[PDB]
Amino acid sequence: TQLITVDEKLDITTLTGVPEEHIKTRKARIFVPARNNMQSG
Amino acid sequence: SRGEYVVAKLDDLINWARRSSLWPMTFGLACCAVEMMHMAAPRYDMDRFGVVFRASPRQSDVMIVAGTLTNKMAPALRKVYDQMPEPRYVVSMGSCANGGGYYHYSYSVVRGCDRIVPVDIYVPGCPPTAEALLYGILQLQKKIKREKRLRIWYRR
Amino acid sequence: GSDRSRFLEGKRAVEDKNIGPLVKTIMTRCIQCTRCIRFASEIAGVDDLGTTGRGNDMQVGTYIEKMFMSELSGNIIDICPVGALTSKPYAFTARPWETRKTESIDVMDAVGSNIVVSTRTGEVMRILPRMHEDINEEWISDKTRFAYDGLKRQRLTEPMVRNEKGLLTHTTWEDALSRVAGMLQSCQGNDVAAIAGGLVDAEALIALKDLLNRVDSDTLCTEEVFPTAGAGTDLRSNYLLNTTIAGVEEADVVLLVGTNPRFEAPLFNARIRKSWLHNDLKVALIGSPVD
Amino acid sequence: GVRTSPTGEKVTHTGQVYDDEDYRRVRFVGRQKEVNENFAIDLIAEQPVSQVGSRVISCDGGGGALGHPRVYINLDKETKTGTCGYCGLQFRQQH
Amino acid sequence: TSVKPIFSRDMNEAKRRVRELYRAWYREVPNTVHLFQLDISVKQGRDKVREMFKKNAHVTDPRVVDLLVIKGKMELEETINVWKQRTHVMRFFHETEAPRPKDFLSKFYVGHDP
Amino acid sequence: EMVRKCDPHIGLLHRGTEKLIEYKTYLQALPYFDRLDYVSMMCNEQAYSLAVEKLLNIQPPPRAQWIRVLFGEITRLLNHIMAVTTHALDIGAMTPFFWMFEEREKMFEFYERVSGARMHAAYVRPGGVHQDLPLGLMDDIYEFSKNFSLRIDELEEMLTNNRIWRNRTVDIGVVTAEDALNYGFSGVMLRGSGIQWDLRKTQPYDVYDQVEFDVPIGSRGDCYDRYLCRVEEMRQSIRIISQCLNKMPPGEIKVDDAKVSPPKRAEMKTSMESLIHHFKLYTEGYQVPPGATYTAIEAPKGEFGVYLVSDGSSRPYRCKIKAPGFAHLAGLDKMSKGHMLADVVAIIGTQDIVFGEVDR
Amino acid sequence: VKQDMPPVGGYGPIDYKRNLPRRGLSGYSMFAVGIGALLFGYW
Amino acid sequence: PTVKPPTARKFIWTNHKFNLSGTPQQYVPYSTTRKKIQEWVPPSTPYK
Amino acid sequence: TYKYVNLREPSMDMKSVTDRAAQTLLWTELIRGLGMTLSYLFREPATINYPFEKGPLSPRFRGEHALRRYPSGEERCIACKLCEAVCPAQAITIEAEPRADGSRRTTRYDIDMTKCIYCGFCQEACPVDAIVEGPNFEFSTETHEELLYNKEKLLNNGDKWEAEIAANIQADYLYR
Amino acid sequence: LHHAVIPHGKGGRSSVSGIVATVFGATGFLGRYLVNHLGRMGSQVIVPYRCEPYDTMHLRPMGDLGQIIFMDWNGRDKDSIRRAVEHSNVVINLVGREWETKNFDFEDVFVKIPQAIAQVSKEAGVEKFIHISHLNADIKSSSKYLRNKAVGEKEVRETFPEATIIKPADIFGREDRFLNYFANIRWFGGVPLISLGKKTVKQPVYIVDVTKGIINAIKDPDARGKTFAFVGPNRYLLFDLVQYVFAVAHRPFLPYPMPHFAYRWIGRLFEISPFEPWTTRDKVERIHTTDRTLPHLPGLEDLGVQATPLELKAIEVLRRHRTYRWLSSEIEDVQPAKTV
Amino acid sequence: TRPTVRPRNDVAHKQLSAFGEYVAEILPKYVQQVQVSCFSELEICIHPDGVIPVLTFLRDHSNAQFKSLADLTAVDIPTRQNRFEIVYNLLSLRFNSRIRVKTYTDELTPVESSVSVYKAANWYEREIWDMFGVFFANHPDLRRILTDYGFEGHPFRKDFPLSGYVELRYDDEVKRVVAEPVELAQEFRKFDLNSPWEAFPAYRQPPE
Ligand SMILES: CCCCCCCCCCCCCCCCCC(=O)OC[C@H](COP(=O)(O)OCCN)OC(=O)CCCCCCCCCCCCCCCCC
Ligand SMILES: NC(=O)C1=CN([C@@H]2O[C@H](COP(=O)(O)OP(=O)(O)OC[C@H]3O[C@@H](n4cnc5c(N)ncnc54)[C@H](OP(=O)(O)O)[C@@H]3O)[C@@H](O)[C@H]2O)C=CC1
Ligand code: SF4
Ligand code: SF4
Ligand code: SF4
Ligand code: SF4
Ligand code: SF4
Ligand SMILES: [K+]
Ligand SMILES: [Zn+2]
Repeated sequence: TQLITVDEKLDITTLTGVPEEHIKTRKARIFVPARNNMQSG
Repeated sequence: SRGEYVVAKLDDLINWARRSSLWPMTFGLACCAVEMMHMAAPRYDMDRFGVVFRASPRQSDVMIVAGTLTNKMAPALRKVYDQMPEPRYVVSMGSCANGGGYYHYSYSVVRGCDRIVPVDIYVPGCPPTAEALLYGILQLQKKIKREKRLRIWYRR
Repeated sequence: GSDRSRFLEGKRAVEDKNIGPLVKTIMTRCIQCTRCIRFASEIAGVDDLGTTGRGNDMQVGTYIEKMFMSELSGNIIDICPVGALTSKPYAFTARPWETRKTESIDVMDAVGSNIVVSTRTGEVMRILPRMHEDINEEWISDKTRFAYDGLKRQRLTEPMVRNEKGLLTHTTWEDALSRVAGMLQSCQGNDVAAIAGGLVDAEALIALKDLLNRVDSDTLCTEEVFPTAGAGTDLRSNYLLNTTIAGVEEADVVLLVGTNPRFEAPLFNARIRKSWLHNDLKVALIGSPVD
Repeated sequence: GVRTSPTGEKVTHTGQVYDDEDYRRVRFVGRQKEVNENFAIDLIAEQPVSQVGSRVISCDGGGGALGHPRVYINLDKETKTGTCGYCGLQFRQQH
Repeated sequence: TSVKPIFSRDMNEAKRRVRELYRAWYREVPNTVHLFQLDISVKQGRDKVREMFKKNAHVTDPRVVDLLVIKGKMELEETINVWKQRTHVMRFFHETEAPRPKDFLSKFYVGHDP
Repeated sequence: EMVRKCDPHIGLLHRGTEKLIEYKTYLQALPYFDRLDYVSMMCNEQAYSLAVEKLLNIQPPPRAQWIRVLFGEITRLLNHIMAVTTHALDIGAMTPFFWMFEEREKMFEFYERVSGARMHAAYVRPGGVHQDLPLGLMDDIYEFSKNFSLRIDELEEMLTNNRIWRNRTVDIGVVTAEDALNYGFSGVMLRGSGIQWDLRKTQPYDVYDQVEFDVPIGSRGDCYDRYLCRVEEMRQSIRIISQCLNKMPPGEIKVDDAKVSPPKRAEMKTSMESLIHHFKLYTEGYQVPPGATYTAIEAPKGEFGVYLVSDGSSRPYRCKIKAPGFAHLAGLDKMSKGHMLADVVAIIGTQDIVFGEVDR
Repeated sequence: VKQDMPPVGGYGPIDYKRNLPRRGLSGYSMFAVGIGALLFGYW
Repeated sequence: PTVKPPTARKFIWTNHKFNLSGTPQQYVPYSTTRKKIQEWVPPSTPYK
Repeated sequence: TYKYVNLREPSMDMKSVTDRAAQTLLWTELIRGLGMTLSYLFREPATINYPFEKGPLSPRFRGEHALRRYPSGEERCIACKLCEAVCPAQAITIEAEPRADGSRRTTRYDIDMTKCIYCGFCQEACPVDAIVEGPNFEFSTETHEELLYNKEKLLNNGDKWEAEIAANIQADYLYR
Repeated sequence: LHHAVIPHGKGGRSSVSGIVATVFGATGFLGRYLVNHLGRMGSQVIVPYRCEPYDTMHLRPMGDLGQIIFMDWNGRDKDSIRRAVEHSNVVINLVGREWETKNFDFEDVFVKIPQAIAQVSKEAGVEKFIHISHLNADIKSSSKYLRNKAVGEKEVRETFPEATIIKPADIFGREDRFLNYFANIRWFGGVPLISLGKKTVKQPVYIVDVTKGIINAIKDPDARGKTFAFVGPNRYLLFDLVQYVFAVAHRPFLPYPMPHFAYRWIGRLFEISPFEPWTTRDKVERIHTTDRTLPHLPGLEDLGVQATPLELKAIEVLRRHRTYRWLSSEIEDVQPAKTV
Repeated sequence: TRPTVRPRNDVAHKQLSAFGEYVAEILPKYVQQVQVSCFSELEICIHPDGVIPVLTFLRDHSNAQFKSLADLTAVDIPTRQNRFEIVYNLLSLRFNSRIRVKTYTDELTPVESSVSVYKAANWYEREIWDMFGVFFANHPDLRRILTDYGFEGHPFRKDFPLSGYVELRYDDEVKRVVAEPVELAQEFRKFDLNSPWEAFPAYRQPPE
């Protein structure tokens, strides 16, 4: 069958080597960056 | 006093003996190893100054850290320096061994070899030329010349 | 454009001006695009920038030694596509590639302008607007733009207590919080109260509210005296701008009672003027005859 | 044109000198604060104002390709001389 | 939700592999204290290995614990073959680090960290 | 002493080059390549220059290409002096070391004249080269090449006919041809094993299809045939330097596309577009079209390659560095089977391993 | 223009080949010298 | 410079100094900028 | 277009076999190597006498950094931050404000000489030739922080080495 | 508080601690680990050194750039002390000599120099001074060390009324003269004692505990003017202490009683050289002096320090003295010594 | 376009387009896309189940003969759900050519090791274990090769920062070189250099 069923939450916080202090105390911010009003592009 | 002059001449003799025959160890890491071999090459020629290679750390005096100090060779460098008999000296050649260099912000570079070993003469450059490295070695000789070991021992 | 020049002549040198302590004016660099005039006429509505001259000597100036001081007079620093109009406090102090652009909120007025505080090595350099359609379209007031250097003078840094003489001196946080909480534990009822300022967020206000609810003290007050008669603050529709800031573009008649919205909330006045211009609004001001 | 603080320490041309109670004078104990003594703002005041007879003058700092890029200065202001943006020199229409 | 496994079909074989890796480290710790001539005890080393295993105790993903088994085997091979030194083993015992604040009041006292 | 397992652990000089390249612009990320192979500086500059110019869809001027080939062959002389003299130093013959480093000192004077620094020149830039040749340099390069062939002659007098040298290199590390193609060997490691392959002959770059030279091919695949291949590449490099000094064309040294190469400082202070282009090339840098190239050239160790992925912005998105010494030090594990401790040193000598590019 | 260029008649040709001068005697001459030294020493 | 003398300026040193390391004339690095945040100084009058 | 190194089939006549056996027994190539070493015994060595002699250089040499001046006393640095923008090591820190006569000048110009890779992008990015990388390479120090130059040490190096950097740029600026 | 001495950072190497320390006697044993522990907080440490600069070289890798400032000083020189302590806000005094020399007796090292440093630290405006006295220091002891150190204790207390005086009991470590003295009498002839050394009682305190006590004494404003007594958690006789020393090092052990007839005369028999002395009569009178118990003084428990006992670090100390035949041994091989 | 613009090699483009159609119509099971760059290089974008069956074709087929593995490369792209883009570069000495084979994976899906086809990759994908964390099953000695031994993490992932999470310094207390949390003396100053004007119109992405 060579395919297993994984319905658990896709989490790799124990595989990126990141310490815990920089996971549960950091606030990631997803944003479209605003246009610099000096410029028109 | 009289014995002050005696220990003064004894300091002059042993400081001359230590600065006159400094034996560097065969330690290169990166691009600066090529220029240190140019400082051994027949143009600039360390060997006229009594400066001759001993590969063993047990029988050397100055450790020219010529290259970049990564994380994987920090305890190797520390154990090499610890296996040098006192008095031992360290010349930090090149910018990576001085203060991190071109790879200062990297994830696997020890930012300067003064975090690991005590450093006497900083020779700056990328690479410093073999003339500049020879200037660092002669400035190390000027540093050893004004040591006052037995004078401070007689005055302690 | 092309990557080199064919010009071999002597260029022109256009004389500098003096239009205020905010907009440093170097008119040699101008390209005569006339965004000065269209901004100062249509949006700022001040009518003090024009073109004097004919041909290559057409100088975008004022023709008099007039000091262009509007409530939005710094925004010509934004929309000038060249360096002819620079920000005089920001002049010579920074350079834009190294600036960390951190998105933030204006607090100087009640409009709450979406801004970007652009910093450099952990120090505030300037404040730019964010293009936001409902509030501050891409403009800010001059207070918003140029009040960053009052943020670095006369700052409180360390906890200060009264000594045996009655003079404020520096101390640690343990001593300061001990001497505050020792008085706090001996209060109850209306014996302890709180005044809120003008620049304090909701987190600190609700923190101090729960702190004075541990003491059972409900006397917590603000500087601005809003009338508590009637519904007061119970229903939210008696202390808000209930329509929108964008709803000014849907109205036809705007009544203003006792207010000077040019200075109390300047971009609300800019939205009123855009509705006055493009929608043929009617405005009546019950109050003092201000410009 | 270097002056001296009341602490006993020289003053740069920027205007930096340490406080009396700032501990970072201890890096100068037993050593010296290497400051420059050729202040540029006091050496540019010794330049006389170049009396020229044109309306637009072209300044490049001298030397041709060894100075700053060549800019043009308007001189119609008679109350204020036309200061070069790079080199600090200044010109005057003599009429 | 149907992705290719690494070595374990489900959680049971993955627990078996974690269990055999813990067996290997339990056998390993006295040799690591002996030949590296450390200053730690076998009780302290085995409790630190228990702490390193219980640090990842929240994972129910079989592929993640398979990769943790594989990286533990890499740590084990770098420990049996003397490729780690004294310092690379003592990096687990964070001894030179000052004791860090835990409660709210000391983190309030020392800095701006949440 | 019969070695059963060679495991070369590397990464003792891994300084994270190709992550730091991803944050710095193309002009800023040029001098990393001088520091990868620290005896083949301008060859790595030439590889990264060909990669960026292949992405930018431009080409150098002719004089810049002839300068690149001339200093590429001077750099080939540098790398083969380093290879021969350190392979003799690792055995014990420490004398032609001191003989040939005078010539290598003179070539570093040539670098110091043409760029200013002796080793890491920052000279061969995308768009050609940075600075034109100083007056009186080609006279000194001719006076050097008139004397260097005698140095190659007396080096080959010393080590090639000597029986103590031949006892250390005749049956040491025989590399079969199909396993050389299988192990990713390139350059001399192929050409000592009889495989005819030279990236200047087969997939030619800038003007190597106009200069005429020969390709040394070994016969047994030992250390000794690769020694003879390196000596003969010094011979052929003298031949190419003669052909380049006889055929140097006049003209400029940068591409005249001034949005890629900076303008002259004489016109940077006079024109407006030249000052704007100088400003935006030395602050932002030039944009590169999006795409992924793998430009690989014949460094004297073998195939030196840059796999450069450009997202469109003025910084590289990925810059993978293929070194010859990486695959050669991989092949060390087969090459040292059946030999002793004093032959592993000779195998690490005959594969010219500079660990700066092995580790990146 | 004034630029780093090769001279008028180009450069001279540059040798790039091997030159080993083939010194020394023959094998018969060297063994004759050695065996004559043996015979004089023996006498 | 006995044949082609260098061009004179008013700011070039009249006394060339050698490398001054180890001496009391050795260079010390420091901040060449002034204080950024103006701290609040309290009025030293009594508060009644 | 290719040649076979080490594909010489040796001759098998009794003359050349006797010659190779004489080479084996009587050691001809050993005497050849000793003769070449003896020929280098009697030459003049290439050892220059540092520090009384100096290694040959060029006017393009990249050594110690310095901020130059105009021939009026004014410092050239107009605080435009191209040198810290193109700096591949980010060794330069620049903080600027208008001084007492309103001119755009620096207040902090630090070149960390141990991050600095001496590649000379700052001497070619500077539009006014303010920062230059002069001739000095004998500036080795006994302590690390003496290799962290501020604006004051760079202006003192400019005042020190201006009599040489002016002549080097005078000889070199036509190539640039 | 001044804006440059405000503590910043996460307390690491490049942080700012808010501590400007002047560590006298920093080139010895306690000053080594004190500069090591201050430099990882980012404290600007002024190191006054009298000796050769080379002997100070091992202090250079202990901090960031400019966080250790070396300067010359003399003990009889008020100018050097006032030149060194004028910018500080804590002055730690670690100046001591286990032996008197021709130029310095115990009166110079323990009475003159600490009174000079405390007097200058008062009259130059230093907020915190810290002095280090010995636990057995008393006015009427039979040793010159403890008498001069108790007199210096009383002087430093009375001339600087907030001087944090610290009493470490007996410090053992790597570069000490406590376990390195007990282990380096092995091939002299058999570890001499008086009445087999079962008459005097010690409690050795570990050097990282003493250094963390000095750090917490700098940090704590409550620790001003106290007189701390740093002791280890376990008290030992001298006899089973030397049992444990020669049982960790795996050495032969045949002690013998050498009475007061001739064991004070082996000083003038065994420091006939003018060099660094192996033993002396003061070392004899201090090793055979019991550690007095002072429960009223605050100790390592009253500064938030867990006192680490002998057995967890004695192998770390005394691995240096094993020949080869039990270098591959363990800590789980030697049974721990009997406490009292 | 004569002095500066690169000469276009239409011969290489036509021959690589023909060989790309060849490799496409032989292997429709794994070959997803076939593209030829504007500077005449070929890219065969495949599925990760065809690591071995594609390369063994190109190593052996009489009109491919790509006997040499020049360089194996992984490229991390965070915005894709299969974030790692493993790149095989093949050199054929007889057909004088190069091909590029591009496969993909996320952190958890293993890619099959190609040491059975080319032994040269014995370190390369091993490096891709060390630098990225892509697991390569059926590899003999799969372990870290460039990082330090006590290195936790994977460096060339783009969520890993430039400076690490640990620094090494010697410490005289425990007489040992120890790892502590990093505190940079100067911050790495990030420069926002991306100019907001469209530099290349032919590479425009069409909108949503
Ligand atoms: C009661 C009275 C006696 C008291 C005790 C005396 C003990 C022995 C004293 C020996 C001499 C001590 C003084 C040493 C030199 C001091 C002056 C000095 O600095 O001279 C430097 C000078 C070379 O200068 P330098 O800077 O090195 O040169 C660079 C190139 N321009 O140096 C020179 O020109 C050469 C220096 C030579 C030193 C003397 C020769 C060696 C010592 C011989 C005696 C001891 C040997 C014992 C047995 C050893 C094996 C034979
Ligand atoms: N037995 C113990 O270990 C205990 C010791 N103490 C006290 O703690 C302090 C530190 O002890 P410790 O580290 O072991 O001693 P050390 O012998 O190891 O170091 C003492 C330091 O003081 C300096 N010094 C001493 N006298 C002079 C002088 N006259 N002039 C200049 N420098 C001088 C020495 O420097 P230099 O090399 O230049 O002479 C040396 O660096 C001492 O005061 C000691 O009495 C307290 C409790 C227990
Ligand atoms: S300081 Fe620079 S040139 Fe020198 S060894 Fe380091 S990387 Fe190479
Ligand atoms: S906005 Fe700027 S460019 Fe346009 S008219 Fe005004 S000064 Fe000139
Ligand atoms: S930056 Fe723009 S406005 Fe300023 S001088 Fe250059 S082109 Fe003109
Ligand atoms: S030489 Fe290069 S690394 Fe050094 S300051 Fe100049 S640009 Fe930066
Ligand atoms: S040194 Fe030159 S490039 Fe750098 S800020 Fe000053 S003037 Fe500009
Ligand atoms: K503007
Ligand atoms: Zn000018």
